[PDB]
Amino acid sequence: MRVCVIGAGLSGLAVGHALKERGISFVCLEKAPDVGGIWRQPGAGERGPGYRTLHLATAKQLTGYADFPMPDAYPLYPRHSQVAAYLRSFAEWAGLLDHVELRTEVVSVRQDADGPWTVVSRGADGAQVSRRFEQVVVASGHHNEPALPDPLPAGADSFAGTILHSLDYRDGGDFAGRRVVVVGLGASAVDIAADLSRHAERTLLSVRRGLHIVPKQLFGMSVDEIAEAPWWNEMSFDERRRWVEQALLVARGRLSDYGLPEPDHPVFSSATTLSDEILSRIRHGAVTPKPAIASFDGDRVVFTDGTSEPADAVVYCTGFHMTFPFLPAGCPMSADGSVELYRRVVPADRPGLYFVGLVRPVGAITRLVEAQAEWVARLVDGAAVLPAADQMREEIGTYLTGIVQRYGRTEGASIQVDVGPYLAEF
Ligand SMILES: Cc1cc2nc3c(=O)[nH]c(=O)nc-3n(C[C@H](O)[C@H](O)[C@H](O)COP(=O)(O)OP(=O)(O)OC[C@H]3O[C@@H](n4cnc5c(N)ncnc54)[C@H](O)[C@@H]3O)c2cc1C
Ligand SMILES: NC(=O)c1ccc[n+]([C@@H]2O[C@H](COP(=O)([O-])OP(=O)(O)OC[C@H]3O[C@@H](n4cnc5c(N)ncnc54)[C@H](OP(=O)(O)O)[C@@H]3O)[C@@H](O)[C@H]2O)c1
Ligand SMILES: CC(C)=CCc1ccc2c(C[C@H](N)C(=O)O)c[nH]c2c1
Repeated sequence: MRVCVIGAGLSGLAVGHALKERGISFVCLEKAPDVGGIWRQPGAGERGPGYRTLHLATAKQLTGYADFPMPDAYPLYPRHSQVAAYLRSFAEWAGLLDHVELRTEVVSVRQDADGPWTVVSRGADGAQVSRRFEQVVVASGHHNEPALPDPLPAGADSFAGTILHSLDYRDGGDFAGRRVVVVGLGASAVDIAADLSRHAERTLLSVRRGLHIVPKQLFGMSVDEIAEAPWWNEMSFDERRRWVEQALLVARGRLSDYGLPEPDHPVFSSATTLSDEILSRIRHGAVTPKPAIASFDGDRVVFTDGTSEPADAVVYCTGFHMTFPFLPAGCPMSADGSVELYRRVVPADRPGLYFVGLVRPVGAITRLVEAQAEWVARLVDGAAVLPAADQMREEIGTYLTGIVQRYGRTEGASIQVDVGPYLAEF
């Protein structure tokens, strides 16, 4: 009655925990058959951003809910199945499933002239129902629409094999004894390459720009555990930038020595894929570096340096787009399309709406959504207030004009945050 929470991933869950602790009535509508978000999908063969080999890249203690520790036998990087089974164990403990409508997908959301909102949801019977609520929190994710390159390289329609996106990938056992291209240097790209490097007769990583490849451990310490140590927070922003450069060199060496393009920017300048595996697959011959796909010649793939190779599939690890279709009116958007959310959560012109988890931090997202949830729980029953709308559009203007001095102009920088100072204001 009081709050519709869209989505039962890691964030929607932290939301209900906040509202329930406080006394607010709410429901959680999710389209999937259970709770968990993306972490439910590969353990169930469902089409999604993940794959049957995915693990956490962040330390378990820094990633679990601070009131519900993970099972002590979990390793530092649990498998996607361990994670999903843990997220349902919180919903059971914290007391929330009676509020959760599974297999119920939200289709429409519109603000009514008098203040409440009208949510239309389609369920399992493929049918429809309209409802009214006081407030609404969006917790749907930002990895839902895949971003293919525009355009495809010439001749893609006369290709012998299949062309697919990382969202369609599950296991390489489906590419056993075939020959595959992987497009991208992202988090999914190196993971799927390394998986295909043990099933396909031959795997190739096509790359157009260089990113800094970093292992998930320096001095036995996870990269995000290093982040919290005080001697790291003791160093300056140029001291630690080099501390890292020196260490990387000792651990892996230089990237052009593996056949890979040098990034055109120092560390922290928008580039870090984490992987314990990808370089060693290259030094073992299991994956071969290529330079950008230029045309589809029949059953072969022509690249930009003139080389060519027989291939039966191309898996595109090119990322995702941020879309909210149940919001007829466009979601937090500006002119150039930068996100405009006061403190990365609240719209300025739409009382009663909130977005949780639309933030990209360095490391675990959890303590960030926890603060977002706890604050929003006090803005719903009045224990918390907001600035006037003008004064709110100024904080946003300050956040944006200042993030161009760090990543310059691009597309997904508008939700980039520093875990340290962000959580200090909650
Ligand atoms: C490949 C990948 C690897 C990651 N690795 C890490 C990592 O190692 N460490 C880390 O800390 N973070 C990691 N993250 C980030 C973070 O853990 C995830 O974004 C996390 O799942 C956040 O969950 P969420 O609730 O924000 O969103 P989601 O997981 O997307 O959950 C949102 C839910 O909304 C539901 N939904 C969507 N639309 C509707 C609708 N219209 N009606 C009803 N329900 C709807 C979906 O079914 C989904 O369950 C990773 C992200 C990705 C994509
Ligand atoms: N858990 C983690 O470790 C982690 C880390 C960072 C982000 N994430 C989140 O999780 C998501 C999963 O990462 P991801 O690997 O799927 O996405 P990603 O990090 O955005 O990877 C995209 C890759 O595709 C390339 N690419 C994009 N458009 C291209 C084009 N038109 N032609 C050629 N190459 C192109 C990019 O190189 P270019 O630079 O040339 O575009 C880049 O190498 C990310 O989108 C992000 O939201 C997770
Ligand atoms: C050593 C140093 C350069 C590490 C830099 C770094 C490490 C991890 C991430 C992530 C992953 C996180 N799991 C998420 O996307 O939610 C996003 N950006 C990152 C930057």
